Amino acid sequence: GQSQTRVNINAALVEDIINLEEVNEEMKSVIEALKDNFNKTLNIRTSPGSLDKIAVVTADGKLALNQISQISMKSPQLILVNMASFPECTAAAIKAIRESGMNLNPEVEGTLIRVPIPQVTREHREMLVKLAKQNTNKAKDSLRKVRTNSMNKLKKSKDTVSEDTIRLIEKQISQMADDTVAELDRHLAVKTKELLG
RNA sequence: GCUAAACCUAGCCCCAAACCCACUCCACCUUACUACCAGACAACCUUAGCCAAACCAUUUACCCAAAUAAAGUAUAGGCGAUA
RNA sequence: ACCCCUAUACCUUCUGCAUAAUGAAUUAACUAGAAAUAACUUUGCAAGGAGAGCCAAAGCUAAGACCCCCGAAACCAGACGAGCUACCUAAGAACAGCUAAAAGAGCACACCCGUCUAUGUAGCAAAAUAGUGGGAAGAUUUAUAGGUAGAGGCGACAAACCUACCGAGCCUGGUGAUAGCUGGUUGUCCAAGAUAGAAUCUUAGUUCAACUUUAAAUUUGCCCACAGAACCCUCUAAAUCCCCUUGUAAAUUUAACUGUUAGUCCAAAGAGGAACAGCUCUUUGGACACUAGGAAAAAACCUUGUAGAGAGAGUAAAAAAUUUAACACCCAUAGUAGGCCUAAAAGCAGCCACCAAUUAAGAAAGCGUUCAAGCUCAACACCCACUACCUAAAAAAUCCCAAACAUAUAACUGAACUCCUCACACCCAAUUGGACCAAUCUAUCACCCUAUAGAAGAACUAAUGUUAGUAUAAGUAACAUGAAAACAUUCU
RNA sequence: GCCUGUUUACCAAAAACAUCACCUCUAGCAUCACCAGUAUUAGAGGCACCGCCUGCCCAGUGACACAUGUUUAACGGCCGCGGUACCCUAACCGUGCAAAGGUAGCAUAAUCACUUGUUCCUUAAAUAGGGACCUGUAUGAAUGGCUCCACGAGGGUUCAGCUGUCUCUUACUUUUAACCAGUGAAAUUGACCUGCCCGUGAAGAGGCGGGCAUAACACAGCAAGACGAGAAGACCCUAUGGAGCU
RNA sequence: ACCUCGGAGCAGAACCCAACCUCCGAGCAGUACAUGCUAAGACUUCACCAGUCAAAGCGAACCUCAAUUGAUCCAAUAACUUGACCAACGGAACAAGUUACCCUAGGGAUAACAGCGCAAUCCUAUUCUAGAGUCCAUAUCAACAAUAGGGUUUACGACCUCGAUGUUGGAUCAGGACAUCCCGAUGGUGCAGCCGCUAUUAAAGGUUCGUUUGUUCAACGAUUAAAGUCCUACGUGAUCUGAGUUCAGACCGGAGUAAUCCAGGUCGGUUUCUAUCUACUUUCAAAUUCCUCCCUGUACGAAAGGACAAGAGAAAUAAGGCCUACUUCACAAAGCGCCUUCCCCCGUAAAUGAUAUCAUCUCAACUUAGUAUUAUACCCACACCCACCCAAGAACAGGGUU
Ligand SMILES: *O=P([O])([O])[C][P@@]([O])(OP([O])(=O)O[C][C]1O[C](N2[C]=NC3=C2N=C([N])[N]C3=O)[C]([O])[C]1[O])=O*
Ligand SMILES: [Mg+2]
Ligand SMILES: [Mg+2]
Ligand SMILES: [Mg+2]
Ligand SMILES: [Mg+2]
Ligand SMILES: [Mg+2]
Ligand SMILES: [Mg+2]
Ligand SMILES: [Mg+2]
Ligand SMILES: [Mg+2]
Ligand SMILES: [Mg+2]
Ligand SMILES: [Mg+2]
Ligand SMILES: [Mg+2]
Ligand SMILES: [Mg+2]
Ligand SMILES: [Mg+2]
Ligand SMILES: [Mg+2]
Ligand SMILES: [Mg+2]
Ligand SMILES: [Mg+2]
Ligand SMILES: [Mg+2]
Ligand SMILES: [Mg+2]
Ligand SMILES: [Mg+2]
Ligand SMILES: [Mg+2]
Ligand SMILES: [Mg+2]
Ligand SMILES: [Mg+2]
Ligand SMILES: [Mg+2]
Ligand SMILES: [Mg+2]
Ligand SMILES: [Mg+2]
Ligand SMILES: [Mg+2]
Ligand SMILES: [Mg+2]
Ligand SMILES: [Mg+2]
Ligand SMILES: [Mg+2]
Ligand SMILES: [Mg+2]
Ligand SMILES: [Mg+2]
Ligand SMILES: [Mg+2]
Ligand SMILES: [Mg+2]
Ligand SMILES: [Mg+2]
Ligand SMILES: [Mg+2]
Ligand SMILES: [Mg+2]
Ligand SMILES: [Mg+2]
Ligand SMILES: [Mg+2]
Ligand SMILES: [Mg+2]
Ligand SMILES: [Mg+2]
Ligand SMILES: [Mg+2]
Ligand SMILES: [Mg+2]
Ligand SMILES: [Mg+2]
Ligand SMILES: [Mg+2]
Ligand SMILES: [Mg+2]
Ligand SMILES: [Mg+2]
Ligand SMILES: [Mg+2]
Ligand SMILES: [Mg+2]
Ligand SMILES: [Mg+2]
Ligand SMILES: [Mg+2]
Ligand SMILES: [Mg+2]
Ligand SMILES: [Mg+2]
Ligand SMILES: [Mg+2]
Ligand SMILES: [Mg+2]
Ligand SMILES: [Mg+2]
Ligand SMILES: [Mg+2]
Ligand SMILES: [Mg+2]
Ligand SMILES: [Mg+2]
Ligand SMILES: [Mg+2]
Ligand SMILES: [Mg+2]
Ligand SMILES: [Mg+2]
Ligand SMILES: [Mg+2]
Ligand SMILES: [Mg+2]
Ligand SMILES: [Mg+2]
Ligand SMILES: [Mg+2]
Ligand SMILES: [Mg+2]
Repeated sequence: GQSQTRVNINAALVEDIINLEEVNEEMKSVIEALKDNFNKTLNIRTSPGSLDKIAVVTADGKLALNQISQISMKSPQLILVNMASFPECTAAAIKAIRESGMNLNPEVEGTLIRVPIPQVTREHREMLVKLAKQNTNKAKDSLRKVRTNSMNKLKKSKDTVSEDTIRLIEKQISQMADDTVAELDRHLAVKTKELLG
C-alpha cells in the first residue's frame, strides 16, 4: 500500500498564450465561495443572515430575498419578513422559501411573514448535511464548467504547437482539478463531521 | 556382415554440308475417331511492360539486306541516361 | 582406457557472441568472379609499327594478367476457367403430422442454415463430431442444361464470391524483371595492412578527399635551439607552429587500382543531462576489433610485442589494511526579600546597575519555584592517577562462501620479455602483393602413374541450398477381429 | 432494429444490408435488353411500415435556368461581447456579424472528456439496472426526431423454481490409460560423457571463476528451465520497395 | 523546430574541431563610372566546383562594408548581357492524402512488455537543535539543512532479444527477504487500570467471506488475534480463463471535400503442441490459535470503568490415519463422519569486582534467569519360488499358500 503523485510544469512557452495562474485563482475563488456558503448560511443557528438565497422567477427573472424587502430581529425563535404590501411578491417568496434545503415552516398572513424554527438534534442536522452535499455538488459543477472552459481554450490554442506540450498542460489541468475535488471533498467531510458531532 | 558401393552405353550438345516431310482398308469439325439431307456467319488492325536515368512524367539497343573499315564519326537526346 | 593439470564448438552479422543473436541430424553427388579504356612484364620491329582501315616529338604490334550465386511483393501481353461460388434464363421436383383465425402465421418431421458449449488441432475432416439451436407453403430448398471473366463478371455493400490460399483469379510468355536488403561465396604458405572530412531526395548507399597496397624516379623525411608567431579589458594553463645540430632512414614526386569511411572503453580539457547512467557530442593520448602473462571469471585496467624445437635460466606486472567514547573528591555563611518594573515577582519573567562583609562564594552559570523554598556550578579550606590520541559503524529477497594461519632470520614463485644449443619467410578485420599446387583434357614424353607446356564446367565443415540413402524422436503416437462350435450352425 | 429475410464458405449472423410506406431527380418513346412496355409508366437514388411531425437558410459548391434568378426529402449551415437588483439563471438593454442564427421533440444516451453528473427504487453491501433534472459548449428532425402493437439464436437488469457452478468434493461405467502379440508415423536434432549455490559475462550460464554434490541402468508421472518446437513478428522503424482507395 | 552565409564562446598562445549547445546578425545599402586591359607569385573553409590577395607592364587623373547569395541545361537578344524565396538555398523542368483490407526485403543499427545501468522522483535510517508538545529538543512529532542505505513507483539510456523473450488481471501451486499485521519476550512513556504511542529482538506458524468496476488500485457489508510490505521475467498461460487489452464487421459524437482517423464510448471476434535433456515425484515423526468459568467483579480509581499471573474446560485450523455408528454407498472406495498430535530460542533484568582500593551486570577475569539436542520413537531375517490369491500393485516390486 503506497500512493503516488506526479510532477509539475512551469515555463514561459506556456504563459505565451495560456496562464496557469488564472485557473488556480478561479479554483481558489470557488473554494472561498464554498467556504462562505458553509460559514454564512446555516451552521447551527438559523440566523437572519442565512436568508440570502435565490428567489423564483418574478417578472421574467430571478431576484434575491433580502434586496426586495428587509429582515429585522425580534425574538430568537421568530423571523419577521416585513415587506411593502405587494401581492405577488409574498407568494413568490413563500414558494421560493419552501423547498430550499432546511425546513423553514413559514406562516404567511398577508404582509407579516414569520419563520419560527426551534431546534432538532437529528433531522435538522441531516437536512443540513444534505444541503451541504448539494452545495458541494454545485461547487463541483462550477469546477467542471471552469475545466470545460479551460479545455476549450487549450483546444483553440493547440494547432500551432507540438502535441506533447498540449498533453502536459492537459495533465496539469487534470491534476489541479483533482486537487480541487479532493479539497472540496475534505471540506464536505469536515462539515459533515462537525454537524453530526 | 547386412544395408550397401563400383561399372559403360544407351543417348544427347555444338558445328559443317544439304532446303524437309506427310492416304495399306475404315473412321475423324455433331459429344472429333460418329456411313447417309435444305440458311448459305466467316481473316485482314501502332505491341505493351519489367528495366536505366540511382525516384519519375519525354526518353531506354532488340527492328531479320553476309564480313573488315570509315566509327562509336557526323547526328539525336529532361543536349542526360543513352541512342 | 578412466582417474591428474590446461581448455567458453564452427560460420555469418557486429564496437563487441560461449552467448540464451542466425545457419546446420548425418552421408554421397551437384552448386557461386563472365569483360573494357588506361597502366606492368615479356618477345618482335623501330622513326617507324601493323597481313589495306589505325597510331606515332620512342613509338607500334603480339601475349600474359581483372571485375559472383540464390531470394521478393510487383508491371504488361495472350490464352484458360460460372461442374465450387454471386446472379440470371429454360423446363422440372420436394415439403409427414397438429393447431388451420385469413396468413412471406404458430409447434414440429424430412430438408436448409449454423447461436452456444465440449472434443479435435499432422484430427474422421486443409473447417468435422456430439449436445444445444433458427427456418421448415416460401424473398424456401433442390436435381439438369445454358449465360455473364479479370482495366472485368456478379453482389438484399460482407471491398463478399469468381475451383481449397481475390484490395483484385490461374497458366504461359517479356523473365536469369529489379531490389542501396538478407544469406552464401569451395587448395597450401608468406608479407604489407585501422580510416581528419566534404557533397549528396543523403546518412542502411555513392563520389572526391584521408589511410592502406604494388611498381618506379629523385633527395631529403622525423626528433628538433638561440631567434620568432597583434591585441583589451580580470585571470589566461597543459601546451602548439617554425626550426640549424644530433640519433637516425625515411620522405617527396609518377602510374595503376581496389578496400576502410553504421566503431567501443580508459586517462585528461570540455559541452548537454541530475557536477545520473555500460547516457549523447568534440578535442589530446592509449587500448581493442592481433599473441601472451596478471587483476577470480573480464575488450577497453597493468606487464609484454616479430612468431620454431628444448624435460634449461634471469626477469616484468602480480596477495588491502583497519576495531574505536569511564571519570573527578569536598563546600556554599552574609548587606540583600540589590534597586526599577511588577497583584507577587527575592541570584535566576523584562531592563539599568553589577558595589561590597568575613581567611573563601559570582548582585549569579545551569535547572527548579505561582512568588518563596530546596538542587548544583563558579570560590576557599583539602589532598591532589590519568582528568581524555575530536568525530568519523545499517538492512532484500534460491544458499555464508576457497580452506586456513597473529611468533626459525628478505628471500622465493611468477610470461610467447630476455639469455642459452640449433634453425629461422612460418600469430591481425576488409584489401593488396608474392611462391606453390590435386583432379581433368590436349601437344610431346613417360609406361605400376609421371615430366615440360597450353586449356578450363579446374577444389565445399555452412546459402531454413537441390536430389538420393540412413539415423534421432521410436519400436513412440496411432490402427484392427461380437461369442461358442460339427466350422453345418446357434446366441447377443 | 418495425416485422419474414440477407451477409464476412474457413475466428465477426449483428444494432450491419434489404424490406412494404414516403420523397427527390431523369425520360414524349417502337422493334436484341429497358419492352414485344408508354408519365396511375420505366430507370437513377435517399430514408425506412404504421401514429404525431419533418423548423430557418441559396452566403459558398453542385445542378437547373442564362430575365443574377430557381433549387436543400441536393452537398451543407443554423452566432459573439458587455451592463444586467442581495444566488446559480435571468425578462430587458447596448453592440457587432451573418444566409439563418438549433424550432418542436428527446436527453448524461451506443452521443469526446470532466463522468462513480445529482436524486428516488432495487441488494446487508449496486462504477451494474429502472424512474425524474438539463452547461447536449460536440443532441436534434428523410445524416430523419419522438412515442407505440407484434417480433428478434441481437445487448443489459431481475422475482420464484434447483441444478456439483461452488462451499468441497466422492463413488461407478465406457473411451482413454499400463502390460502382452502384429503392423507401424509426424514436428524436432551443431556435437554432448547433458548436476546445485554464489559471482562474472553481449547485462537472465549444465559448459567461465570459487565451493558443494557424484557407482552404472531401466519404467510411470509433473511441467520450474533448455531465453522449448511449427510460422525469415502480424505491433514499431527504414527502403528515393509495392499495392488498394479518395 | 530546423535545412544557405557571417561574428563571439565551447576551441584560453600555428591551423582545424561536433551538438534538436549559448548569444547576435544577412538575403542589402552608399559613392565614383579607368567598378579599363593584360601579367610574376601565392592563399584557399579540410575533396571537387567555387572564392581571395597580387609585384611588374599598356593606358588615365595627378572603392566603404562581414554575411549581403545560386552551378549545368535551357530561354530572351544583332551584340554586350539578362533570367529563380531552384530558401529542401551544390539546385529532379513539371507529382498531395489515407490504408485497422494491406503486401515484400530487412532492423534489437530502432520503439512498445521484460531484463539490464543510473537514482532526477520515491522510501527508510542516523546528525544539529529551530519550533510544537502548559514549562520540558529527544513520551511523540519535526522547519532550514547534513551524512548514508534500498531499487516498490514515475522517467531517462537503447546494451542481448523482431528466422517471434506470448502482454493485464484472475485460478492452482507457492519459494524467499523483514523494513513485523497477529501469536512470543523486553526498554521508555505526557504508562493509575482497559485500550494506547515508540524502540529492540523474534520469520517456526497464520493472515476471511461477500456487492460494484475486467481490473491490479478503489468504495461498501459482515467478521477475525491479523485480514502486513516487497521480490520471484510487475512469480507461474508447453497447468487453465481471455473478462478487457494487440486486427478484419458495425453504430454514436467529432476531424477531414473524400478515402480515412480518435492514448473517445459500445456489440461481436479460432489460444497449436504425442515431453528429447536438466530438476522433481512420502523429509517416517518433536503443531498453532481463539473462546468460556474461577481469580472477580479482586489489583487500580474519586466514579465510570477495569487487568494481569496460576488453574480448569471446551473448541477452530493444519498434519498423519480409520470405517463402528451417520451420509454418497455397499463382500470397497470416501466425507459431511471419527481418533491422535510432545522442546527451546537471548533482547535484557540482577550479585561479587578491578583497570579507576567508592561505585560498575563483565567485547575484565566470573555467578544467575541460560538454553530444549549431544534426546527418543519408527525401519533394519542376505536367495523356496512353476503356479494361485491378496486389504500389495501402471509394469516391476511386496505379503500369504499348513
Ligand atoms: O449505594 P450504592 O450505589 O449501592 C454503593 P453500596 O450499595 O456498596 P455495596 O454495599 O453495594 O457494596 C458493593 C460491593 O461490595 C461488596 N462487599 C460488601 N461487604 C463486603 C464486600 N465484599 C467483600 N469481599 N467483603 C466484604 O466484607 C458487595 O459484595 C458488593 O458487591 O453501598
Ligand atoms: Mg528506374
Ligand atoms: Mg540500382
Ligand atoms: Mg568472451
Ligand atoms: Mg543479418
Ligand atoms: Mg548488435
Ligand atoms: Mg547459437
Ligand atoms: Mg537477424
Ligand atoms: Mg535451427
Ligand atoms: Mg452453375
Ligand atoms: Mg411459416
Ligand atoms: Mg418453426
Ligand atoms: Mg443474396
Ligand atoms: Mg461497409
Ligand atoms: Mg537479383
Ligand atoms: Mg603481418
Ligand atoms: Mg540505404
Ligand atoms: Mg558509449
Ligand atoms: Mg536556593
Ligand atoms: Mg619461467
Ligand atoms: Mg622475441
Ligand atoms: Mg558449373
Ligand atoms: Mg565449380
Ligand atoms: Mg561434399
Ligand atoms: Mg525450420
Ligand atoms: Mg548444405
Ligand atoms: Mg506394442
Ligand atoms: Mg516418448
Ligand atoms: Mg496407445
Ligand atoms: Mg470391432
Ligand atoms: Mg432485423
Ligand atoms: Mg465466418
Ligand atoms: Mg452463407
Ligand atoms: Mg459465427
Ligand atoms: Mg438498415
Ligand atoms: Mg429539414
Ligand atoms: Mg460522454
Ligand atoms: Mg451483477
Ligand atoms: Mg430474423
Ligand atoms: Mg548467473
Ligand atoms: Mg545451451
Ligand atoms: Mg519458442
Ligand atoms: Mg525478418
Ligand atoms: Mg533515401
Ligand atoms: Mg517507389
Ligand atoms: Mg516502380
Ligand atoms: Mg493496377
Ligand atoms: Mg584546398
Ligand atoms: Mg600596377
Ligand atoms: Mg534536396
Ligand atoms: Mg543541401
Ligand atoms: Mg473497422
Ligand atoms: Mg472496410
Ligand atoms: Mg515482414
Ligand atoms: Mg540495441
Ligand atoms: Mg525498459
Ligand atoms: Mg516552546
Ligand atoms: Mg549509441
Ligand atoms: Mg523482438
Ligand atoms: Mg529460433
Ligand atoms: Mg526486526
Ligand atoms: Mg506477470
Ligand atoms: Mg512457462
Ligand atoms: Mg455471438
Ligand atoms: Mg495452451
Ligand atoms: Mg539438456
Ligand atoms: Mg462496577
